[PDB]
Amino acid sequence: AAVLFVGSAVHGVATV
Amino acid sequence: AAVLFVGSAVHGVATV
Amino acid sequence: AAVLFVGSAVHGVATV
Amino acid sequence: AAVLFVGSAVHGVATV
Amino acid sequence: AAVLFVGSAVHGVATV
Amino acid sequence: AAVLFVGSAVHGVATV
Amino acid sequence: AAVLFVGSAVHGVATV
Amino acid sequence: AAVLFVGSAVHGVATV
Amino acid sequence: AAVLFVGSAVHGVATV
Amino acid sequence: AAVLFVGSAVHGVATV
Amino acid sequence: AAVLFVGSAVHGVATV
Amino acid sequence: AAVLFVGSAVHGVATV
Amino acid sequence: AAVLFVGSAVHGVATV
Amino acid sequence: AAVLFVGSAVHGVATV
Amino acid sequence: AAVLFVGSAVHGVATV
Amino acid sequence: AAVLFVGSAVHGVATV
Amino acid sequence: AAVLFVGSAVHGVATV
Amino acid sequence: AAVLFVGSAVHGVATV
Ligand SMILES: [Cl-]
Ligand SMILES: [Cl-]
Ligand SMILES: [Cl-]
Ligand SMILES: [Cl-]
Ligand SMILES: [Cl-]
Ligand SMILES: [Cl-]
Ligand SMILES: [Cl-]
Ligand SMILES: [Cl-]
Ligand SMILES: [Cl-]
Repeated sequence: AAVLFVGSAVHGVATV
Repeated sequence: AAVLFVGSAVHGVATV
Repeated sequence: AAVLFVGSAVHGVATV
Repeated sequence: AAVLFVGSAVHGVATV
Repeated sequence: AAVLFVGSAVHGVATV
Repeated sequence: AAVLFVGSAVHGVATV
Repeated sequence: AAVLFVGSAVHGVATV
Repeated sequence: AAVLFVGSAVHGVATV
Repeated sequence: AAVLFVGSAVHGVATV
Repeated sequence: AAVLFVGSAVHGVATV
Repeated sequence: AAVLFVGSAVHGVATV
Repeated sequence: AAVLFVGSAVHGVATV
Repeated sequence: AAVLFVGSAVHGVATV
Repeated sequence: AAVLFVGSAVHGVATV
Repeated sequence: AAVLFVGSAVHGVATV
Repeated sequence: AAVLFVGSAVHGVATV
Repeated sequence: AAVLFVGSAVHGVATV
Repeated sequence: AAVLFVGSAVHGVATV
C-alpha cells in the first residue's frame, strides 16, 4: 500500500 | 505513546 | 487521537 | 529491532 | 522511492 | 496500492 | 501526486 | 520507484 | 520535539 | 500526495 | 466512461 | 479513443 | 517530445 | 494486443 | 508512436 | 508475456 | 532510540 | 532542523 500525505490547513498520513 | 494505524485497505494514523 | 498536521510553509503536529 | 505493526481495525507497534 | 505500508496481521513500512 | 516503476537495463510497472 | 491502483474484481488507476 | 502524477493545466507522469 | 513538514505541493521534514 | 524516500549517503522523506 | 481493469490472477482492460 | 484523467486533487481514468 | 495531460475537470493526452 | 495486470496484492504487466 | 521513459533515478514520459 | 521498459537515458517498451 | 532504514533499493525499518 | 538519514546497509537519523 502507498503511504500518502493527504489533506488540504490540515493534513495527515494515510495508507492505500 | 504508541503510534497506531486505524482503518480497514485504507488506514489513518492515531496516537495513544 | 488522530495524527494531524496543521499549518499553512510549516505544518506541525496538532495535539489532539 | 524491526518496526512492525501488529493488529487486525487497530494496529500498534510491536515491541521487538 | 515510494514509501509503502506492507504486510498482511503484521505490517511494516518499506521503501522501494 | 502503490504504482511503482521497478527494475535495474530493464524496468517494469508493478503494483503493491 | 501518487499514482495508485485501486479497487477490489474491478480495479482502476487513481491519482491522489 | 514511485509512479507520480505531477504538474499544475498540464500534468505528466514521473517516476522517483 | 515536534515533527514538521516544510515546503509548499512538495514538503520535506524537519524537527524542532 | 506520495510519501517518498529520496536521496542518494543522505536520504530523507519528501511528499509530492 | 471509466477505464477499468477487470478480472480475478489476470485482469484485462474494460471500458464501462 | 483518447484516454483521459477526470477529477478535481483526485483523478481517475475515463474515456469518451 | 513530452507526453503530457492537458486540461482544466477533464485532462487529455497531448504531445509537446 | 490487450495489456493486462497479472499477479495475486502484487501485480505486474503482461500481455498475451 | 512508441512511448518512452526518459531521464536518469527520475524519469518522465517522452515520445519520438 | 511481460511488458517491460528496456534501455540505458531512454527506455522503450518491449514485450518478452 | 534511533530510527533506522535497513536494506540495500529496498529498505525496511528498524529501531535501536 | 532537517530530518536526514545518513548511512551506506544501515541509515540512521543525523542529529542536525
Ligand atoms: Cl486491516
Ligand atoms: Cl502547503
Ligand atoms: Cl484538476
Ligand atoms: Cl487538493
Ligand atoms: Cl488479484
Ligand atoms: Cl494482500
Ligand atoms: Cl536510467
Ligand atoms: Cl538515483
Ligand atoms: Cl542503500
